[PDB]
Amino acid sequence: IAKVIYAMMGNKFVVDVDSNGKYVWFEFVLPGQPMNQGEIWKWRKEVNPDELHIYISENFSRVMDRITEHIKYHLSQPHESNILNYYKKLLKAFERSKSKIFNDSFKKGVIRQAEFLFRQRSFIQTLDTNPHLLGVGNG
Amino acid sequence: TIQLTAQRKYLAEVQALETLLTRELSVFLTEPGSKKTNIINRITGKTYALPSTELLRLYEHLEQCRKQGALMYFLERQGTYSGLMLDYDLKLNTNAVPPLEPPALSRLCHRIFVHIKNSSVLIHFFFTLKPEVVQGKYGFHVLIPGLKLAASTKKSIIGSLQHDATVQKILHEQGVTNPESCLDPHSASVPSLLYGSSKLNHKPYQLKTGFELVFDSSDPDYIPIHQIKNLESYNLVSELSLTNEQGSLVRPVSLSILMLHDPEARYLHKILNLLPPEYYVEYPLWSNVVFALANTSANYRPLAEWFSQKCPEKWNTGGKEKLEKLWNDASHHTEKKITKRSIMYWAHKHAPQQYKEIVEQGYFSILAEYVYSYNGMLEHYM
Amino acid sequence: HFFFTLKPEVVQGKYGFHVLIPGLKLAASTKKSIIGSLQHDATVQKILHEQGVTNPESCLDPHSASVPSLLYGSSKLNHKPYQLKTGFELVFDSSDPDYIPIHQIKNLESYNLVSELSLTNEQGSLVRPV
Repeated sequence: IAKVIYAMMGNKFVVDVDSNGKYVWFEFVLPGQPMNQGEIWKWRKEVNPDELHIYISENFSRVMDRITEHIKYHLSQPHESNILNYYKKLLKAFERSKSKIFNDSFKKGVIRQAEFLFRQRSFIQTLDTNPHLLGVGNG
Repeated sequence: TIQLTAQRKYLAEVQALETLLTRELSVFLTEPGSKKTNIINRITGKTYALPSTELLRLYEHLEQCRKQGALMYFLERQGTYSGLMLDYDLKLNTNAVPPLEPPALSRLCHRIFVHIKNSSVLIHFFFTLKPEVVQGKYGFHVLIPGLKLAASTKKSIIGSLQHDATVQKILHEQGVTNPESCLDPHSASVPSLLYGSSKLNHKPYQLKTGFELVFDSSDPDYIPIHQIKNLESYNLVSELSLTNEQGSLVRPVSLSILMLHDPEARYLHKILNLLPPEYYVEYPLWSNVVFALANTSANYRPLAEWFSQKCPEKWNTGGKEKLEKLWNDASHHTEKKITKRSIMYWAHKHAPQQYKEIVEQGYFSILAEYVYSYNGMLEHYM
Repeated sequence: HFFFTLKPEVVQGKYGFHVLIPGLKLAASTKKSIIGSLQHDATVQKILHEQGVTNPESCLDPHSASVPSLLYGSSKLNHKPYQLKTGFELVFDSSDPDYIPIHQIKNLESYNLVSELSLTNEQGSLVRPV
């Protein structure tokens, strides 16, 4: 799941390790989303990614359903017995495994695993190094 | 609602139809109001311009799903060339089934044949009917997709049949108390439905009989009504399609879009219908609810507009322009944050004990969606 | 009811055809009048020519109704019995017979064709004594 998710938001989350050793997340505020006053077009710190979990549960289901209907289509076409049986076992296992994306412990494990992929070395110490950039209320 | 999800779940042909619509028919996009569309589904208001191959494939798949017993809502709009679509609504005094007979149907065939020969000429008759047991009794639809003469001649024929009393004489022989107004003036001027498509809270039409009457250009006096049914062999959806010239058996002789976007908008519309319109009449509380809904996103502007048409004397010269003025003010407003909570509170106040079943049905359907989708495998976050 | 029966063919001068209509009871000189009317009828001759018949006339003998007939399956001497070809049901109305449902009959085998086709049989099930 983590590789696909990294393919999902490669431009919206960054994981970095502070001096104290606890991983922290940063996300890019986009217009038209829940937010505080005047942090548009800026990176904000975060501890427990909310939108990440919501995306795990909501948007990923569409790709899961795409896989399911692709399996439907391949099963529909006429073929030999062995291939049909193989597809039947594949579908039977996959539908059982598909419901796991809603489990809390599974989501926590997925986040913990994915925090390694999202890491970008040397990101905290390069914040605000440029003196010519200032963050204002509207950009 | 629930039945649609169930059929989508335990029927593979519904999955095939959905995949076909999403993949193959998506590229055949058509504008919502353009005349180029030939197939329209009112469930999602989809419009398509399928060529002959896509049309026949859809006809066959609709045939399979109908033979399985699904629920269809497809429609087709007649072009400049089409067969004969007739919307015969029987309004009987008594809701008792009339035993129509093949001889009477053939007599009706001869009557309409006489009615239509008074024009340019050079055929299969299909008689389908409602399942009866309903107020005002059932309805009938004769379908003649053989020819192609969709023009003002169709309007002339409809006008000629409008005043016909021999057909009314047959109806009175069958004990019908609606000899007139039974045939709508827009009989061929409305988008009909493909065979097997049902109606909202109404069972789909089922075929009654099929007849064959070959046109005789040399001897129009000869009217040989003779047919062999064998109706299971033919693809009924494809054969009965008006635009399908290449059928086997037959021969070629605003707010609605918003509620489609959001079921929560449907919910809001219901709860808005719940409370009395007195609060709408006065400017203060109506402006309060306008601000409350404006806080909930910006695409709900038509929805308030829908609530605006009530009391048009207040809407026009007033409400119409002051509504948009208030919306422009709320576009920058951050001082007040009245939300939908106040609306549910008001609904609970004014009409108690009646919105509770509405919300119960709402989240009952919400969870039923999940339980159908995931085969009862309950888990967190659901 | 209209029943068309014909020879098993494969014989000189093609086969012979007998339409049998036992519904009514009007055995009189009116039958001779109808025979005469069909004798000079040209539409039936044109239909036969469409079927490639070189003998439009003399096929309908003037003494058709003045001779005894044969029941279904009654062959001629050193010949073969007739076999049914088609059966079409066409009701009639005294007020206005303009409407004509000649719609084809289904499953004729369920009836005793010998009894139904008999002229003297009024109590037939499929047929009626008009």
